[PDB]
Amino acid sequence: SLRECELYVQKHNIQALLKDSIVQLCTARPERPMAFLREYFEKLEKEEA
Amino acid sequence: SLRECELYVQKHNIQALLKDSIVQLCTARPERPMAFLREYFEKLEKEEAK
Amino acid sequence: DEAQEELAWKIAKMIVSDVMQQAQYDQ
Ligand SMILES: [Zn+2]
Ligand SMILES: [Zn+2]
Ligand SMILES: [Zn+2]
Ligand SMILES: [Zn+2]
Ligand SMILES: [Zn+2]
Repeated sequence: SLRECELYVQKHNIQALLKDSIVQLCTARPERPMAFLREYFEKLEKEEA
Repeated sequence: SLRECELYVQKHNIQALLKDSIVQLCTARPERPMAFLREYFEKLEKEEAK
Repeated sequence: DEAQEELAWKIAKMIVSDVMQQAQYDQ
């Protein structure tokens, strides 16, 4: 449902998480945004597990 | 700068990129959203490569 | 489904706002 999505987004701090990645994205301004975000989350992933 | 960031967001449809990533996130609601975002962008990087 | 996408847009525009704000605080 929609409510489960809103809830998930809040519970898992999704908004700040995404925002932080875009702020980095805006500093780098890469020619390859996808590759950058991939590398960005790969780094955060490695400290997730 | 702040204007360079605004420009970049517009020119590279970053807002729509976020929208799509959130749509995915809410469909999956992964145990581990970072791992999921990694794979999601990895997949999109591969599209934009070949 | 359209409910979802509508919500994703709202949230994405929220993030874009907070991003612009944080980008004024830094430079
Ligand atoms: Zn359900
Ligand atoms: Zn570009
Ligand atoms: Zn190049
Ligand atoms: Zn400059
Ligand atoms: Zn550009």
